[PDB]
Amino acid sequence: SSRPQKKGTAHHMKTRPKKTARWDIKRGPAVYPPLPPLPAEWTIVS
Amino acid sequence: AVPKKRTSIYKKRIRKNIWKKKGYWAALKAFSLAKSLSTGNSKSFF
Amino acid sequence: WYPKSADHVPTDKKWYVVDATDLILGRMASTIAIHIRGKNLASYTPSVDMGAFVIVVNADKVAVSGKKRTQKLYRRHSGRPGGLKEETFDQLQKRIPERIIEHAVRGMLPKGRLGRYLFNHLKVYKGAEHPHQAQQPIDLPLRDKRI
Amino acid sequence: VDAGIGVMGTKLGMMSFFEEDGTVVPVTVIGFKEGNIVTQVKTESTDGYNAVQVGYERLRDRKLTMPERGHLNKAGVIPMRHLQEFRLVSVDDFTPSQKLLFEELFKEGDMVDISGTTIGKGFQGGIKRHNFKRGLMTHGSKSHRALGSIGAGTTPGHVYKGKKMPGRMGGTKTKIRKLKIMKIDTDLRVVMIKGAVPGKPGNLLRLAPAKI
RNA sequence: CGCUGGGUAGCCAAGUGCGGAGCGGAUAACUGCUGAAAGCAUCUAAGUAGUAAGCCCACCCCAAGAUGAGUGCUCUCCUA
RNA sequence: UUCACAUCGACGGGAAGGUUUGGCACCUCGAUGUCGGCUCUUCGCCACCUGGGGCUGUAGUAUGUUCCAAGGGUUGGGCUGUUCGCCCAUUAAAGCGGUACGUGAGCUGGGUUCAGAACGUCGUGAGACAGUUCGGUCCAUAUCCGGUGUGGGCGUUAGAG
RNA sequence: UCGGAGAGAGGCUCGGUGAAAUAGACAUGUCUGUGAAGAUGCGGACUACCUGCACCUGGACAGAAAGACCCUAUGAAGCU
RNA sequence: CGGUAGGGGAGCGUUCCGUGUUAGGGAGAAACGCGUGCGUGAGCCGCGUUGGACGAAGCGGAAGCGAGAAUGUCGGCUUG
RNA sequence: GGCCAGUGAGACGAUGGGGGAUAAGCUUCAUCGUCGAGAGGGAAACAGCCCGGAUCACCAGCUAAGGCCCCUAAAUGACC
RNA sequence: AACCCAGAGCUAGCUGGUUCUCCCCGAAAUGCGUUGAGGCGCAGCAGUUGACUGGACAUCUAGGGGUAAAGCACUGUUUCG
RNA sequence: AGGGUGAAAAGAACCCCCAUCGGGGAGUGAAAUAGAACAUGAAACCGUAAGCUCUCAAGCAGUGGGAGGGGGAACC
Repeated sequence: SSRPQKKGTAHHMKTRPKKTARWDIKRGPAVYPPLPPLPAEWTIVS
Repeated sequence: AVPKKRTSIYKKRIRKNIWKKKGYWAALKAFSLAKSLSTGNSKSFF
Repeated sequence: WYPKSADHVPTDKKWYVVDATDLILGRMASTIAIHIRGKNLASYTPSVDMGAFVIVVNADKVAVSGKKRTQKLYRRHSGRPGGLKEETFDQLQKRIPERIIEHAVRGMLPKGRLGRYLFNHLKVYKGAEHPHQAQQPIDLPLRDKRI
Repeated sequence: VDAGIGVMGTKLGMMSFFEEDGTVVPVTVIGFKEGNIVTQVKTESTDGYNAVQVGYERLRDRKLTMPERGHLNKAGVIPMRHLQEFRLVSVDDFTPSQKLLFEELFKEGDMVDISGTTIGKGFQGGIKRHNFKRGLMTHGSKSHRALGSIGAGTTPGHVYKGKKMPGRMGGTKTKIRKLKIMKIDTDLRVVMIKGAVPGKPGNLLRLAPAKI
C-alpha cells in the first residue's frame, strides 16, 4: 500500500487517448485546387 | 418461497398446454379399450 | 436512389486453399477471415452471408514468431471452480492441430448469430491433402508482404 | 483399449471355498447361459479401430429384431441376446465367424477385472450418496440429515456446479480391478472367482484380464 | 404389532473384496554436457542430458444436442 | 572463538497485501438479521506435513534456513458463549487465510440490543452503567437464475436396431 | 462415536373439489470489468437444443411489517 | 431557437348555458376502426355494425374541466 | 425601479493553500471548466477528462478530439 | 391510562401525490441572522415590464498593494572554526 | 351492494335430446346471435379460426436496413 489508486474522472486523465507525438498534432488537411464555380441546377425556361 | 413476478401469457399457455395434452395422451388408450370392448373374445368386463 | 441489398446467394461460393506451411498465424488468419466475410466483394453486406468457403491445409505447420511456440496458451475453463486449463501452443500443435486456426479465425470474425453461422466456412485439415474438390478450390490471394 | 479379449458371464450367488491349506476365502460363481462367440472383427482400415464383438445368451429369434438377426446371420452364428465388443490392441487374429472361445486362458492370467452393472438404489439422498454427515439429532436441532448449506453469499452468486446434491445412486456399470481367479471347473463351466462382483445374481458380467 | 426371545430374503455395517499403476511425455527449482560472445571463464546465447506428490496422457465412469450433431453392418418399403 | 551475511540482525530506508484496529462516511433505515457452533463448500499463499534442491558454524541421526511446490493432508478431548487463549494424549503435521468476520427463505440461540428481577456503584429522584447476575415463542406449500437427477418433442434430411 | 433397518401420516402418481401471500413488464446465463463504488438487463470472452417432473436453497441486496437499534422534529405520552 | 427548478406567450379538448322547441337526424345520434386524409401538437374531418335516439358548426360564458404513479381508492379479472 | 419566482448540504477536474499522515471518490475556503440543467463522437463499458453544442428534414459533402490488421469506418502507407 | 360519538377536514416547518400541446427566456446549491442550521427573511443569480443610460470584447497607459521568488538589515532559531 | 326485455308479455303452444337443468327447430314480435344471470357494450382476462414465422440459442425485447413468404392486384 501507501500508493493511491486513480478513479473516475481521475482515471480518465491518465488513460484517455492522447495524440502524444508532436508530428501528428501538427498536421493539417489537404487543401485542393480552388475548383472554379459550378452552373445553375434548375431552369424554368425549358 | 414467494414468487417474484407473474409469468407471461406465453409461458402459462405453454404449461396449460402441457397439462391438457397430458390429457390427450390418455384418451387413445381409452379408445383402444373401447375399440376392443366392441364385442369380442376377452376376459374382462363381465 | 436505394442502395443494393444482397439478394439471395446460395452456393457456387469460391473455395480457396491456403497451405499454412510456415505462414505466421495472426496475419494469415486476418486474410482468411476477410475472405470469410466478403469484404472483397462490391456485394458486401454485413447482414448477409456473402462470404466464401476456404480450406486450410497443413494445419500442423503454422509458424508463430518470437518465443510464442512455448508461451502462448489456450485456456478452456470448465464452468466449475478449479476448472481452468493452462495449455501451451506446443501441446496443441502436437495434440490437436486444427483447433489452433479454429481459434484464430473464430476470434477474427464477428461473433453473433451470423458469425457463428459463417465459421462453418472454414475447413481445416492437418494432413497435406484436402478431400474437397467442390469448386476446384482456387488458391487464396494474399495481399500481405509479411508471412 | 484392453489388454486382451475377454468373455462375459453371469453372477451366480457366492460361497466359500475352503482352501486345502485350511484358510477360508469367499468367492462368487460365474456362469454362462450360452457360450461367447465372436460375431465381428473390425480393422483399422475398414473401420476406425480394432475390436472383436462377442455375444452371449442365445435366444429364440422372435425375441430379437430383424436388424439384429440379420447382423447375427451375416456372420453365420446362432442368436444371442447380449452383444458387446472388446476393443483390443490392434493385433486382432480372429475369424469373426463363431470362434467359440473358452477359459483356457484366465487360469494363466490369474488376475481378472470385470465390468458389471451394479444394482440400483432409486433416488438416494445426500447422507448416503456422497457420505455426508448429519446435524445433531437432539439439542433443539431441526435439520437432521438434510443437505445443509450450499454455497457462500453474494459473490459466488449461485451454486458451483458439480455440487453434491442428492440423486439416483446405482444402475451404472462399474469395473473392479486386479481381482484374482481361482480354482475353476470346466465340466460345469463355472468360475469360482474370489471377491465380490457387481450385481445381484443374474446380471451380465463382462470379464477381462487386467490393464496393469 | 401388548411386552419379550429367534430369524430367511432385502437394505445395511462395526463384515467382507479390491483400489490407487511398468505408468510414458513435457516441465519449475536445481545439477549438468559441449561452447563462444570476451584469443580464459560461464548450464546458454546455438544445440542437448537428468529430474518433483506439481502439468498432460494413462486409470475408472458418462459422453455425437460434439447442432462441427461422427463411425458400420444389418434392416425397411419404389404400387400410387 | 577469528570471520558482516550458517544463523540474529541494532540504527534508519523502500514496497506489496487487505483479512486486525482504525479514518471518510459513497450505496442500503417503505428495513443489507449480529458473535460462536453444526452441515457443506470452493478458492489464495508468501509451505505447518508429505515431493524434489541449494547453502549450513551439514561426520552421521537430528536440524537451521531459504528455492520450485497448493495434488493431497491439515486429530480426540478438558476450560470459556467466546478460532494459535490453553493444559492433557497422540500424531507425518496436527497452517494462516478469502468466500456480506462463507453459510439462520439450511439448523441451535450459549452471548449481545426487549419487557421481570437482584448485586456493586452513580443519581436526592425517575432511573443508569460498550460492569455482573437468573429467565426470556428466531416465521416460509420455490415464480426465475443456480445445482443434482431424470424424461418428452424436435434436430441429426428417407425411416429404424 | 457412526450411522442403519423398520411401521404409521405426509411427500410421489392417478380421479374429484380447489386457495394463498407476492406480482412495472420480464424473450430472466457464467467469469471478469464497470457503474450511486457487491448487475440476467452495460462491455469483452466463454458457455448453453426447446421444454417438463422430482429434489436442495447460493442469489433475484427474495416475502413480511414506510425499522423496533442511531439521529432529527422548537413531535406525542409516562414517571421524578 | 439544448435546457431541470421556474417565468411569460399562443392553443386544443370535455360537460353545461346564450344565439335555438337551431342546421341536421329512424335512409339513421355515440363507443370501434380504413384513410401516414389534416395539424408543430394537444386533436379534427371524413368511414362502418346488430343495436339507435338526439343533437353539431360559428361567435361567446361557466367550470365537480384533461391521470400510469399518493404501500391512493371502488369493481372486474388474472400469476402462483 | 414595478409585478413575481425558484434557490439555499452541490460534485469532480486544474491551480494556491488549511486540517489529515503534503492518506482518501475526505474535509474546508479562493479563482476557472464540465456535470448539475447537455445531448453527440473519443475514452471497450463509464455525470464530473478531450473536441463540441443538438429547430427539422436529407439513402449529400469537409473536418475537430481520436484514429487506419480482424471483430467496426479508414494505408497490414512511406522512409530514420 | 379503555371504547364509541363529538370539537375535528385538529396540528404536522415531515413523507408521498400535482393529469392536455406547442413556443420564447431560463437559474442556484453563496453571505448574513435565526432555539437556526435535511426550514425561513434579506441580499446574490432568472422572468416580464418602464425609464436613464452607456458598453461588452481586444489594445495601451497609469495607481496602490507585499503574494511567488529571493534576503539575513528586523525578530526567532542555526551549524564550523 | 344490488336500476334500465319489449310499444304491448304477445315470456315462448307443439316437437325432439330429455334426471323437466339446459338446448335445437316451430311460434310471437320490427328485431329474441331483444328469451328472461335478457337494453349500447369498451379494457384488462379466457378461447377459437385463418396468414406468415421460432428448437446452436444471448434479449427493458423496440428501432433503421429487409432476406423469404402470404394479401385484396404501389401501399398494409
